[PDB]
Amino acid sequence: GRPIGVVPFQWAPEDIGGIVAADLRNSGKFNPLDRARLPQQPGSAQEVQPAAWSALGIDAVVVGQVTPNPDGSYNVAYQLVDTGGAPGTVLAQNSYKVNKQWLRYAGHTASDEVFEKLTGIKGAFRTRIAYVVQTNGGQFPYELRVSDYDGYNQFVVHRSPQPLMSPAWSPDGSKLAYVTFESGRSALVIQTLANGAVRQVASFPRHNGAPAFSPDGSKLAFALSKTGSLNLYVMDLASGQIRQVTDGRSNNTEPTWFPDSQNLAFTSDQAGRPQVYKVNINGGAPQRITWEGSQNQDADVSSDGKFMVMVSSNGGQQHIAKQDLATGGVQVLSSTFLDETPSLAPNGTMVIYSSSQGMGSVLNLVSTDGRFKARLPATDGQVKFPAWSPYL
Amino acid sequence: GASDGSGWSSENNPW
Ligand SMILES: [Ca+2]
Ligand SMILES: [Ca+2]
Repeated sequence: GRPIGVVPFQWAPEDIGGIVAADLRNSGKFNPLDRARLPQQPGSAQEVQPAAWSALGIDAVVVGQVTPNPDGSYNVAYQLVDTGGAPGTVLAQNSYKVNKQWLRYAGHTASDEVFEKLTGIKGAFRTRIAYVVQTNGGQFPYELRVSDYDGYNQFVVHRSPQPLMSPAWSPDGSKLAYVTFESGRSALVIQTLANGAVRQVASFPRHNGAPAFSPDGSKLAFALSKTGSLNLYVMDLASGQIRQVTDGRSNNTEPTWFPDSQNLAFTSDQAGRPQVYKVNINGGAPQRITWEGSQNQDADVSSDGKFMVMVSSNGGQQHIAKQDLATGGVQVLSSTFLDETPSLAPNGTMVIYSSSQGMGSVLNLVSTDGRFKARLPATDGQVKFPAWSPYL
Repeated sequence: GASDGSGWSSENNPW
């Protein structure tokens, strides 16, 4: 990755430089210099001595300050300093006031702005993930939770006595669709995060599952098995009208949207072993799009439509892999066991998924260039179905 | 218990 210097911020209620460093490394785009190896610890743009950094192959340095305010809040400021072609030039800088609970958010804001200034890619460090935890609690063992993308600041959205599956975020980040077995069978519901209001979407006979909101906010795709097998359906969210997208006796599920809100990728057993297909929601037959491997399933298409990640079987093993949608090129990304249910960061730089790490008590992160892999912090249960929020 | 009955998807007996 791109070498970069991230210096401890001048003060401590939280280690802001540590957060920036972790964020930049998580993206796979950067290789922040290990803290022990730093040549100096400048607290301001003026204290930067650019030669010590260029000597290490580093052409950008992040410095910052954290100052406490009389009202009990904190000022967090950062400055991005060029240590390459224009040594000492401030490329980017910002300063803001936050109370203690938002110090992590302050760090992620610095990460986002530094990231974007250097890569030209919008940052996703202030985003969230939704997931389901099966705890050992007896009365309500299933919880739909939300946390920051790195596992911090987790909160409970819904608790249930019965299994929950496959949460999906609305594009404005304000709602979560999910599958619940609370009534004694499957139902698809949409829950408004702010007030806890639950809208009933579908509870047809047999299975109701695998929801996905269109990027434009107008439609919800999902699968129903009422006809005798899983088929894809789309609901117009304004009216509640439902249209059948696929028909026939194969199983078609796990829909994910293309950026145009008109096409879906999805998994079908039409060819035998699961493969990924594309279909226009308005008409026409599905087209198979995965030809490499022996099995490919549970796709997520990137927000720019350039590629998709999915669970792919190659050389006998299943891992998270990425398929370029223009070239057809495929790259295996993860190396862990029992890799499943991948979900892309809204900038396409990172994938969150589930594996055997910690016997399923943790979620995993892998950068989409395959350069960096990490476990999220452990939860107090079995964690499944991660869903990466849109930009917030 | 809870399953989509596909025999293969992420919602096939996940729990
Ligand atoms: Ca999926
Ligand atoms: Ca997507």
